[PDB]
Amino acid sequence: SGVNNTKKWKMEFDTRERWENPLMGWASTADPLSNLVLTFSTKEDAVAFAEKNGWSYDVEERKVPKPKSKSYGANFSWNKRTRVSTK
Amino acid sequence: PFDNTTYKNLQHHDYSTYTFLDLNLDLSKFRMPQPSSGRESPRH
Repeated sequence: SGVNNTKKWKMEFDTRERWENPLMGWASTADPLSNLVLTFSTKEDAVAFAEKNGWSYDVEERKVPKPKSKSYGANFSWNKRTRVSTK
Repeated sequence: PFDNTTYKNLQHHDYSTYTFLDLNLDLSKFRMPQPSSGRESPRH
């Protein structure tokens, strides 16, 4: 339930091939950016960084949970379906 | 006369398994009509 990992903007790159090392079976890669993940305060900072470095990018708008209406009393409604059968 | 030396609550020595619910059945004809939430149950 913690939300502390959803505060900042990230920049990652497209995933590329990983294959099995013949000797050990370890995951090998030829992608030097496979682990590169950058952090930004705002999407404008992230876009600016991407533009000056020549990378083409996709921007996904931040999803924020919408305000919910909560009422403990609704659990015991006289004539509404919200009444709970167990506690 | 007046007496204060005997226990006058001996009827319950003759109560049985269904005494309470039999009385509840008798009381059914005196009750007022129940209110209604407007649905059969919270799951309707």
